Amino acid sequence: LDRALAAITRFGENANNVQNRLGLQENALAQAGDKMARVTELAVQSNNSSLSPDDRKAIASELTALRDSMVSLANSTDGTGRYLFAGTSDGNAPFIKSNGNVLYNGDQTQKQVEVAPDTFVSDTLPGSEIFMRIRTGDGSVDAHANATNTGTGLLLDFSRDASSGSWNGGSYSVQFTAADTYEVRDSTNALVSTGTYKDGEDINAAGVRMRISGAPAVGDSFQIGASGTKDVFSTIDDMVAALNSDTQTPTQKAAMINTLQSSMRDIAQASSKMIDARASGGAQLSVIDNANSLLESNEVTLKTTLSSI
Repeated sequence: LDRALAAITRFGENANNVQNRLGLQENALAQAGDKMARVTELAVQSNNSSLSPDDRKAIASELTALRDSMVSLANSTDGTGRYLFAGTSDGNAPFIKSNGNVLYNGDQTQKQVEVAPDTFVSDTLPGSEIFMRIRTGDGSVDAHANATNTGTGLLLDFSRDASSGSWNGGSYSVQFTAADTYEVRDSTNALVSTGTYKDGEDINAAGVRMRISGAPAVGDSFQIGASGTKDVFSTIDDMVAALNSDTQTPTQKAAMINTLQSSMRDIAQASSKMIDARASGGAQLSVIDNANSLLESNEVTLKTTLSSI
């Protein structure tokens, strides 16, 4: 009897504890989702290349405030002051500022909480899985205008492309040998193909594709390869720093817009990760309800057994 009663007491406490934490997580991430939606909107506006330096600086200012509030939300606690987004190292704040970057000092472990016999409900997400471990580009491939380009070539978009072959995961460089001519080269600087450039026409090779507009100069290049991972705070920081740049020449404007288009892509990926994280938090709420109703059936059996004896 004593072992059975301890079990149900434990189930009741476990259910209440995980229910609280999951509720505070939904609140925190709802708030973070609103901020993330405003960051997304500002990223879209940042890609309006007609904005004044003054308009850009306003957007940069707001993005900085949003980034800071996101850090505070990432350090949310549960009302025993245990951190929500630190995994199992929930005693010290998991998101810490170092040299203009945000570091994650929590762990990767998501706790499973027994709410009924053999029936587990996940506790809150480790912060790494909301804020840090975010793929760039389109999630699969990423591409950038080279930082040293002297022309006005915009990288408008890119993707995997089943038409030019099955992409092997490798990196490639599209390099202009003339105003209207490019070469595509692999990791080893070896020639894969050449092509004629026309504004907005797809450049296709090696299982990947890109679209370029404007006027690339001879020697300008564009790199394309596997996506990396970048935390959302760095993505916002890099967008802010780009917006604050001077754009006196067509070349400088093109450099900023390339950087801002890339930031926006990476932001789109961070937005998708937040959607998913938020959604995951609701998925097991019916099991908590079921655990709670089973516990109500236990009240009825306890009360009748108590009355009998």
